[PDB]
Amino acid sequence: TISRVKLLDTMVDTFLQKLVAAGSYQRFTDCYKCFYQLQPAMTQQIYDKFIAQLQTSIREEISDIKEEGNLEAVLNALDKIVEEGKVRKEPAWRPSGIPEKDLHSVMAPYFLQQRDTLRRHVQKQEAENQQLADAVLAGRRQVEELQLQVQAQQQAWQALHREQRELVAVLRE
Amino acid sequence: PREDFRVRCTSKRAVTEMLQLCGRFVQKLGDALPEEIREPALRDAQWTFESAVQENISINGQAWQEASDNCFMDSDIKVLEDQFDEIIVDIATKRKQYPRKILECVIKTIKAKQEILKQYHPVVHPLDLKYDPDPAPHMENLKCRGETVAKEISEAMKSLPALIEQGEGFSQV
Amino acid sequence: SVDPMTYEAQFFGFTPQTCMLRIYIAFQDYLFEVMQAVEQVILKKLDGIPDCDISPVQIRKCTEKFLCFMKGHFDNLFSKMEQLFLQLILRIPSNILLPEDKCKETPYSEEDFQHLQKEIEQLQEKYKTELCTKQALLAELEEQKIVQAKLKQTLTFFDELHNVGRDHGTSDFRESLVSLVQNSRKLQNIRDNVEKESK
Amino acid sequence: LDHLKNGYRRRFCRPSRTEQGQNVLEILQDCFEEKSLA
Amino acid sequence: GITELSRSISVDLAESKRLGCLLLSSFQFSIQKLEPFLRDFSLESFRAKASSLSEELKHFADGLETDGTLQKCFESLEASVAEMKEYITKFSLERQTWDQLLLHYQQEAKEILSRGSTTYLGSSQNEVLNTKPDYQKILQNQSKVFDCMELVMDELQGSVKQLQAFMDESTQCFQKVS
Repeated sequence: TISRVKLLDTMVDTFLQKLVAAGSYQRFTDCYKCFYQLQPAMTQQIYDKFIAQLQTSIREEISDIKEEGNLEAVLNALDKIVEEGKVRKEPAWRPSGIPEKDLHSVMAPYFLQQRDTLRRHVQKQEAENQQLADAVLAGRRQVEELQLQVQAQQQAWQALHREQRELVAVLRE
Repeated sequence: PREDFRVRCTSKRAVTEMLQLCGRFVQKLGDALPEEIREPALRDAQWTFESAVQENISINGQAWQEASDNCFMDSDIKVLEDQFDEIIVDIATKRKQYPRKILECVIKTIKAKQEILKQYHPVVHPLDLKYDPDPAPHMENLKCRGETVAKEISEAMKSLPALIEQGEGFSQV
Repeated sequence: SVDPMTYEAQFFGFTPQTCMLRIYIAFQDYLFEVMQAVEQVILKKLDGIPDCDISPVQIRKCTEKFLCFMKGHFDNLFSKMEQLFLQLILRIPSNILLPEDKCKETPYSEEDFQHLQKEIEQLQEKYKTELCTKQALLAELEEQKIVQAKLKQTLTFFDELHNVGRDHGTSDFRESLVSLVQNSRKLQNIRDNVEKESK
Repeated sequence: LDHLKNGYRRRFCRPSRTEQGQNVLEILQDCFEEKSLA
Repeated sequence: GITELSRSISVDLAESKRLGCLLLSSFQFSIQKLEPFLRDFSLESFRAKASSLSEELKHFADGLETDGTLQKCFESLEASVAEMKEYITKFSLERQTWDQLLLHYQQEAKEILSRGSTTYLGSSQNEVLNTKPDYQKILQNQSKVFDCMELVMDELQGSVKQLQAFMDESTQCFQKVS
């Protein structure tokens, strides 16, 4: 659990530790002979300025790339996600080269909730239409049983027609 | 006819290298030759020599002039790796922020279809054409007529047996 | 081989290899910069010398030698350090999934998806029919009220007619008429019988 | 001067991965000191 | 007829030895090709060389046939370049699929979002909405029922006068008994 910035600084520091060691004073001397015979202290100063300005220059470079695009916050975010998720130990989902599969995978729930919303709505409307239609059927029963009574009393009044008939029959010689 | 009489070599580089090696023999042949023509005749001996080597050799069923060599320089690799990097960061950006914008569009059109579905609730189908009403101008007239006839036949039934009484009263003494 | 790191670059916004190349072309250029420094510094210091020159095309080739040594060791060290950089940093450990695609862990089959959207359109239209079905049922009932009230009105007229009949003497003219004819049938019968006697 | 290495292949021939491995300080010292002499 | 140098020799001795024999035969072909243009025996002093270093070419081909530099004619950067050139076209196709798949939902959202402004079949109660009786027919039925009522009423009120005439006639005839 080392912050990736610390591993970066350790890689730069060790890289320089092995460059200043590979760049030995003997290595800068046995080739720069011709100069080393005279003023063996001027050569030491030149090698010192060379190695110091080199290592400070490269450390300034990595310090400039850490502030390139807030790379410290990006690596801290990566450490966060690693610590936030280092519980699975299983290979995570890597995006398969099928865009429609991933897009349908993200779009699935927002379509499920729509399907079930319309389901509840259409079931409510279905029940309301059921009870309302039952009321319509009862109303039809009532209007028909009313028509039957209207016709019943109408014929009841048309019944005395025959009574008038044999009335006028016996009233004529 | 029967082809592939040429030596099958899976590499064009080795032929050029060993040919450049053995060129010093035909180059050494120019010693026993007049100096007036030795240079263009050694050029002609070289071109006809290695030309006779190439016309009678074939890489992989391919002629010397039509066969490519698998030797890639640094420029080709820089261009190809550049385009490759371009497509890696590009497809990465697509995978990252494309499902989010597509999700925005689909989540807009879903609640848009639900919103246009709610505004449909005023379906308002008129119906009820209906008919003309006949009130009670002659209804009360029919009731009064029934009153006149009712009381008229009541008084008729009251006064008729009195006429039967006068009738049977004159039938004896 | 040839790993594009399409997921490692999805989080960072650049391929790690390209970033390592920029770091390289930075470090190498810095090395040659300090070599220009030591070279021109030993050149300016060279003008002030007694004896003979021991310079200048001689003092430069030496810098080329030490530069070749530094390019060898620097190049190897940068290769190993870059392998370390691609191992411990700039790498998604495959143990971890980015929060950018959190929901794509559980796939959804395309048959269930096309089935689901088709069911969505079907239920949209189905609701659209149920709504106007409610409208038509409510309209037929509301209009049915009127015919029910009209039939009740005619029945009220018949009941009121039997009430106007119940008063004034004869409730229903069925037992009256059959009694009006009978008593009349006698009145004729006793009429003829009194016309044959009056002769 | 001005003579250098310029190609620097970006993605050519190198192995891959490491999980729980004794806190990677060891792998830091071990990735260095590999194969090279003066 | 330079191609005749190919079919000239040795099909059974593998391929490297045939390549060496091709080297010697090509050398002799160039040597014989240079002869037809000699101005100034000068011809006789030539073969003493041609045969000599042609034999040294024979021993040079026979010597380095064994070491390896000749048999290296017959046998990974190219592999990784191939895998890379396949990856780049696969990601090209996927990038196209992403662009089109995004524009599809963009213009779908704009189209549906700009579309709403600019009794059915298969109903649940479809049986009930189809068994609708004629109510206006019932109202007309009442309209004529009242007419039948009025005509029966007028028939009755006519029969009461048909009777009334006989009641007055009978009550007046029975009064004539005086």
